[PDB]
Amino acid sequence: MFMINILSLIIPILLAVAFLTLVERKVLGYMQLRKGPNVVGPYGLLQPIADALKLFTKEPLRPATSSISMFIIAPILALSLALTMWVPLPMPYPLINMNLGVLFMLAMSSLAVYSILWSGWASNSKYALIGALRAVAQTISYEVTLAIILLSVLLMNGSYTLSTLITTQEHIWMIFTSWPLAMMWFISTLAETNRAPFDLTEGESELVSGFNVEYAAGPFAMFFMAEYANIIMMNAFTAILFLGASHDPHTPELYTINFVLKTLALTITFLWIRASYPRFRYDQLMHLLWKSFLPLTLALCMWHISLPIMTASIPPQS
Amino acid sequence: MNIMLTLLTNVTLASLLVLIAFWLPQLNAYSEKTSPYECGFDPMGSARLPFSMKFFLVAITFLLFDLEIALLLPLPWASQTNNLKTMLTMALFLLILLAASLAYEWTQKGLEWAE
Amino acid sequence: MWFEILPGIAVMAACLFIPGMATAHIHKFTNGGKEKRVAHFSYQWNLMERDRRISGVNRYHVTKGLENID
Amino acid sequence: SRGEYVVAKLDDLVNWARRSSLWPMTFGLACCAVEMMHMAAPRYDMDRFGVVFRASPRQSDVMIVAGTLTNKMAPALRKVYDQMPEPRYVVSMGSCANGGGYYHYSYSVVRGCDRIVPVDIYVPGCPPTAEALLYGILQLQRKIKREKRLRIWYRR
Amino acid sequence: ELVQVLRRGLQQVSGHGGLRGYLRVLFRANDVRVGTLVGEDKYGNKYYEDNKQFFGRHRWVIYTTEMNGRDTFWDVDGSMVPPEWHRWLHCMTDDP
Amino acid sequence: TYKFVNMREPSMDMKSVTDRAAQTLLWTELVRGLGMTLSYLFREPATINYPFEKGPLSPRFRGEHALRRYPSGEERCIACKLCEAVCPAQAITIEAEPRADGSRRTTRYDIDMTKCIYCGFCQEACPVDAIVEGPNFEFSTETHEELLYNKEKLLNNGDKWEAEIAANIQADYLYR
Amino acid sequence: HPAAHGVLRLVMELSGEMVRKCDPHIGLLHRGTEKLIEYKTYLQALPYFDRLDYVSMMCNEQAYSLAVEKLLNIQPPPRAQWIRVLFGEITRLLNHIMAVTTHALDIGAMTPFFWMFEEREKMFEFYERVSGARMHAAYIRPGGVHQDLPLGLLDDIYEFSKNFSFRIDELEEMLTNNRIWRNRTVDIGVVTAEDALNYGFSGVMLRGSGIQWDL
Ligand SMILES: CCCCCCCCCCCCCCCCC[C@@H](O)O[C@H](CO[C@H](O)CCCCCCCCCCCCCCC)COP(=O)(O)OCC[N+](C)(C)C
Ligand SMILES: CCCCCCCCCCCCCCCCC[C@@H](O)O[C@H](CO[C@H](O)CCCCCCCCCCCCCCC)COP(=O)(O)OCC[N+](C)(C)C
Ligand SMILES: CCCCCCCC/C=C\CCCCCCCC(=O)O[C@H](COC(=O)CCCCCCC/C=C/CCCCCCCC)COP(=O)(O)OCCN
Ligand SMILES: CCCCCCCCCCC1=C(C)C(=O)C(OC)=C(OC)C1=O
Ligand code: SF4
Ligand code: SF4
Ligand code: SF4
Repeated sequence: MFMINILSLIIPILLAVAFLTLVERKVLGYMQLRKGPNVVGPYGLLQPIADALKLFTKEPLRPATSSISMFIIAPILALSLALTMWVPLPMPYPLINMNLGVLFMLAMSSLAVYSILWSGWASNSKYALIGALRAVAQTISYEVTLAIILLSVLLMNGSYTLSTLITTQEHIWMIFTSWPLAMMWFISTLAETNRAPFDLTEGESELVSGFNVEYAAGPFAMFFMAEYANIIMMNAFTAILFLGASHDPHTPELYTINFVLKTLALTITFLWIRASYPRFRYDQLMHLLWKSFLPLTLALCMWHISLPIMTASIPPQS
Repeated sequence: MNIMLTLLTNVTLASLLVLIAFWLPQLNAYSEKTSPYECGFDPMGSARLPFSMKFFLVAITFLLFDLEIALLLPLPWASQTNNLKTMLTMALFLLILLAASLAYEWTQKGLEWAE
Repeated sequence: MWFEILPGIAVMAACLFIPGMATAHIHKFTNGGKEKRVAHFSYQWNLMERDRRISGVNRYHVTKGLENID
Repeated sequence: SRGEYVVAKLDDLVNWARRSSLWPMTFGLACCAVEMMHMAAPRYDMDRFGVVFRASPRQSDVMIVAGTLTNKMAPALRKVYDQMPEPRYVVSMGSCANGGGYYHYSYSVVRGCDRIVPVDIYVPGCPPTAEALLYGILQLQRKIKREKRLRIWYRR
Repeated sequence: ELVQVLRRGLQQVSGHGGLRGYLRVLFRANDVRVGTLVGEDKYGNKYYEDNKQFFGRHRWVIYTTEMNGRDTFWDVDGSMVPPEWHRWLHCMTDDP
Repeated sequence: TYKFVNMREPSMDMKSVTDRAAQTLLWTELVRGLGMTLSYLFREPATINYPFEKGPLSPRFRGEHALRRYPSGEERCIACKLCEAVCPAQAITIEAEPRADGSRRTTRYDIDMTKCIYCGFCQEACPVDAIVEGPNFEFSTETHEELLYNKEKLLNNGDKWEAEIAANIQADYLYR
Repeated sequence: HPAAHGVLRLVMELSGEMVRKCDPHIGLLHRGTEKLIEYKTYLQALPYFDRLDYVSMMCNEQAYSLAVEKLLNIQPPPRAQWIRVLFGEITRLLNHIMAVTTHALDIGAMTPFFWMFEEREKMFEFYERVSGARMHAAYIRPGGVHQDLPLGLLDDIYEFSKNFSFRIDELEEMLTNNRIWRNRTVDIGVVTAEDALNYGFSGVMLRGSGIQWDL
């Protein structure tokens, strides 16, 4: 009965991911004075299915100079981690109830970068190597600021348990207490998921395709699935962290609907941002994260440590 | 036990997808199709040649700044102690030293990439 | 249209409805219909183990009330 | 026969999938490419048909030869064609790619890209209008729809 | 004005000859607009116009399902338009 | 007479400094860009429903070539070979002889459509309006050989498109 | 390469991602046009200049026509000259739209390209209405233009021109004050006036360095 729950978690996420691509194509089209897919099925509803079937019936190729083991391993790691990172999310109940869900999510995020790194290295191509090194630089840019922002925000929660975030935001959204950090956190997510304006690991206009230039058909589709799943997952995490839906223990579907709508709003905001802005230079991203985000993050961490002691508002559950 | 089952299920699904992608379609592999890609032409050198890092000093500093995260994560539990003054002093002191490290590297041109 | 973007979005929303809802229902189906117990600390686990031991059917969620003190 | 019906339905499904999702390589040579850029423009919106440009040859399905092919460029075109995984299609767009066109008698121009790669559709014009190119892609979709790979395999 | 657009949608549903006509036009042309009929071909193509649409969408053709020898319920193309309606449809003239 | 594009100095009063600091900290111009995209989202798209809707053209449009006839059905071409001489791409090949009734007519009239640049110089050079560029543009083929037009193909094109060709010429001939 | 315009082979020596040397290899679109011109008459040679710079067609037509008219010692009639200048400015609008939007696409702002290519489509309609070709008009010839303007063309040009300014305003709202755009463009590829003069530059590549020169 637990396997049924695992499947009911993972399959709808993939279905959601497939449809997310259709939505982005349409949203991008209408923001660009066009329509997007509206021919394959009504309103392009069959377009993701056609894309998946085309990708999984095409010939995959092994580069002659590539390292086969790592080349095959990297997409499996990417997709498996993208699927795994959904299990502690309370919606309003988690599939896996952890005492430390935030730290688990951080560790799995840190492990997810190695799919990009090993695909770029094992491709044995110059553009893939450039993309992998850009991924290294991106992680060095965002990691510490992201972690300290998480710590500062969770100082108001009292623990690292995700479900407690529902109780913390019972009467007011946490954003109203931490709207500055939230903005930075949002930007960090954009850097964490390699999304525009920080789409540097792929960098289509500069590196052709970056780390996944040598990948074709099914492994490439798996990389795409993992990236879009990570986008949806991080927006869901942001919605849980900063926009707390009211939970009724006898009517959890209300919480589920609220949470899903907030997550969809955040994802559409991601697509909007992609439609609106140019691309950073990957040294400018590091300078932004280390010379602007880090000092404010440290000062706000100091302030958020001092604040509950000052006002006698320390949360329970040591 | 449940987390092990979930991890096994996810890895199995990904591996099965890879197996389907590699065994279902028709494969026609020849030397020109599998050659490395450099947009029209044969690469001059190897991709295994050294690739210079212009942000090496920031990369090293990231190692030291990554352990401040370890030191600062138990703060929610540390906030529950009776002697809040000592805990607050130590946390503020640790963050102040981190900020001083950042300032020292910033003023010594340590955040500028090598030319 | 712009409302022609809505159908696909709706599909996505429906998909995102499935996991959490499913979890809730499953949590009710395997826990007597009453919101699967949370044990973050060893005291809660001890309470669950005592409940299972005194249930008489090796199931913690079978609750014994004042009718069991004869 | 049950097997013939099954392979026919599977052929239908795979052909629909392959023609409803056609990803041409980001690849243009000359003035014709400008008209290709007008086929992705809002008025025609090729993305509404499921047609998306992808830079990597490994992730592309169609070669549109939009422009003159010189002798200096022919090895690169053949290389990035060979690096396309199969099934792959080539659309020759414009007089220069079709047969040389205005530079047919030059010392440095390949007299038609079909000397280098096999061609599925020839789109006439100098340049063909974006609407004419869209007609060419739709004709290629119909041609892909006429494929019977699994029926041929079953009848072997 | 939401009820107005909803009523316009229902009118588009009712003006295509029922739900079956609405579905036929949706899955044949990816469009459910209703315009004044201009004429018909000897091959079966129906030509509609709507002067309230912007230049480019103000004239269109619903293709026939059966041309010279082939079934064109799904396989339609612009080359099926005869020259006279070709001149009308491409706005080289203002007269059908 | 000229102007400068990047020669303005920002004011240094406290109000301007605070406005710029709030711009830096709260990202107002980025929000302006987002607002521009959102405004475009609710506009009507410019896409047409091809192939059911077609882009506008002109009577002067240069498309597929055709050979015309007189109202009696006699061919307009007289094998003067002006189109062949003027063709910038040498796409026209012509051979002629006296007909069985002594008329001056072609025996070969080929146009290489993969050599043609579709410039319309041939229909300018023609003194009898025999060769024209028609309005058709949707004639993509599946083989190269199908685009090598001989006299029969061009005469068929003329017989097939004459109704539209004559109307276009009637609309245009007072500008020529 | 998406940034190589299809026919540029830039051989770059790099230290990390820092560029140590750029060696452009060109000729992947060398068709021997200048040798082909020697076998054509002047009118036959005219359509090559359409395909020289296929973003600014009528401007190359005008340059060739002016050269031939100077050699012939003749004068185009005034209405032909006014039509030439009008369509040359329309062509400048087309070229600058293409340049700015493809530049922004290369940096990463892909949205203004779609907004401005509808305007490009409308000017292509103007080209087709005046000559029957969307790009390669061959309209400007030594001696004047091939045909007179059709009735109603001026009104449509006025309708387009009275609204093009708001499209420019929207593009400027997207790019000009954006801090990402300035971070990507400010102080990048700086060239001095003396170096620009000595290296043979012209046009904006001169006027960006403060040189007051317009032909
Ligand atoms: C979505 C997640 C769920 C998926 C669930 C299904 C998972 C599927 C996993 C992969 C299967 C998909 C591949 C499609 C069919 C498999 C065909 C292949 O794997 O086996 C063939 C079998 O070939 C074998 O080498 C010969 C068969 C003999 C070996 C079998 C051992 C036992 C059989 C002895 C006979 C007695 C019966 C015993 C069993 C009861 C090899 O064909 P090959 O040409 O190389 O590769 C190209 C395949 N093409 C043609 C389809 C493109
Ligand atoms: C469950 C996971 C495993 C399977 C994964 C894939 C799931 C199945 C894929 C979903 C199938 C839906 C696709 C059907 C869409 C057809 C729509 C219609 O357009 O097709 C028409 C006719 O249909 C096609 O001829 C055939 C497509 C139908 C496929 C046959 C059904 C086979 C299903 C078997 C599924 C088994 C999966 C594997 C099991 C192991 C042809 O019209 P077309 O020319 O395009 O359009 C012209 C454009 N116009 C309209 C604007 C003018
Ligand atoms: C009484 C005590 C109270 C405590 C104090 C509270 C007051 C705090 C006042 C300051 C708050 C500022 C918060 C913002 C933090 C960073 C802002 C910043 O300055 O960063 C910018 C840059 O920041 C950016 O521009 C971001 C770029 C990425 C853009 C991606 C899309 C933008 C997002 C749009 C919507 C944002 C929504 C966020 C919240 C979503 C909800 C979770 C610096 O970069 P430059 O301008 O180039 O100058 C550097 C050299 N001086
Ligand atoms: C995604 C928006 C439309 C992009 C279309 C990609 C077309 C690729 C052709 C390559 C090319 C580019 C990029 C290009 O910019 C250009 O102008 C100089 C060409 O000459 C006409 C080209 O051939
Ligand atoms: S066919 Fe004409 S428009 Fe196309 S590339 Fe050749 S010269 Fe340019
Ligand atoms: S249109 Fe021009 S190139 Fe074509 S046949 Fe006529 S004169 Fe020759
Ligand atoms: S088509 Fe006209 S110009 Fe050409 S040979 Fe015939 S009559 Fe002379």
